[PDB]
Parts: sequence; C-alpha cells; structure tokens
Amino acid sequence: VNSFSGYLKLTDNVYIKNADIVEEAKKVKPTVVVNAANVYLKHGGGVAGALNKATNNAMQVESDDYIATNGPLKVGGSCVLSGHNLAKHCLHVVGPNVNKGEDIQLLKSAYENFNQHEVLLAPLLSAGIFGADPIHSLRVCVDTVRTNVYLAVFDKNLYDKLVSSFL
Ligand SMILES: Cn1cc(C[C@@H](CO)Nc2ncnc3[nH]ccc23)cn1
Ligand SMILES: [Cl-]
Repeated sequence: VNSFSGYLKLTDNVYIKNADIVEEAKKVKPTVVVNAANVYLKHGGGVAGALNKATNNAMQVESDDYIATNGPLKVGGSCVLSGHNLAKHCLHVVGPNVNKGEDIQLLKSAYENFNQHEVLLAPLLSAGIFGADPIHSLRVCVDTVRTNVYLAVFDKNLYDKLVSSFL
C-alpha cells in the first residue's frame, strides 16, 4: 500500500492520472520522481523547467555540478540526484527528443531505467515538448516498465485521449 490516490489502473503495475507532477510530488513526497531531462541537465521547460522552478533552482545548481564532474548523459540514459523538496530522489531520464532528430527507438531504453526503482512518480517520456506521440510513449511504458509506475499526465484532454485509446 502507498499514498498515491485517484489513479486509474492500466495494468498490474502501471497507473495513470490527470495531474500536475509538481503538485503531485509536493503532496506525495515519493521516494522517486522522474524528470524528463536532457543530456545537459538544462531544466528549461516542460516537466524539467517546472520541477526545477519548484526547487527554487536548487535542482539546476546540483545538475550543473553533476555535469561539470561527469559530462553529459546519453540519450536513453539516466542519473539519480536529489529530489530536493519534492521527493527523496529525482531520477533524471533522457528520452529522445523528436524535435532534435533523435531515434524514437531509444524510448524503450529510456524506460528501462525505471526498472531500477520499486515505485516512481513519472511523466510520459518523450511526450510534450520532446515531440513524440504520447499514446506511443504510454504503450512503450506499459511494455517495458515492470516496477510500479504512477504516471502524471498534465493535459486533461490528452489524459482522456490516452485512457480511451488504451489497449
Ligand atoms: C499536451 N501536453 C503534453 C505534455 C507533456 C508532459 C510530459 O509527457 N508534460 C508534463 N507532464 C506532467 N506534469 C507536468 N508538469 C509540467 C509539465 C508536465 C504537456 N502538455
Ligand atoms: Cl512538456
């Protein structure tokens, strides 16, 4: 039993809700919140910009030190950093950005990072400003993640489309 509330159950392990991931994280304080990161951990917009703003830029400060030490992530890769005031940990995961010409096949590799964590609050990878089809992202999530994932979909219209079309 966990403290996630109001989610629709899609499969044994995948749940979904129309919610602002920032507000969800502040309420639940999950062990792991997933960020829709880029390889530079530059948290400018989309989910990343919103999470970082909610940390008063502490996420960006920590991320800049991470990059200075380790260099950029790989597309499809991840790193674990602090969750600041939002969660215990933040799993920064880089899905392919279609608006940069990146290989959508890397979406499965991106979701595989979730399997290293028993429970996560997460967005749909590569959706939104990353330019991929969110229906596809949900399908890859369900077919790749085996741990317990609570998906927050900000756009209510998109949420209804995702539920109604789910196979
Ligand atoms: C129509 N539309 C698609 C998306 C993409 C989605 C991630 O896939 N973004 C977010 N998801 C959850 N919480 C969030 N907070 C801030 C952004 C955000 C947003 N709008
Ligand atoms: Cl977005």
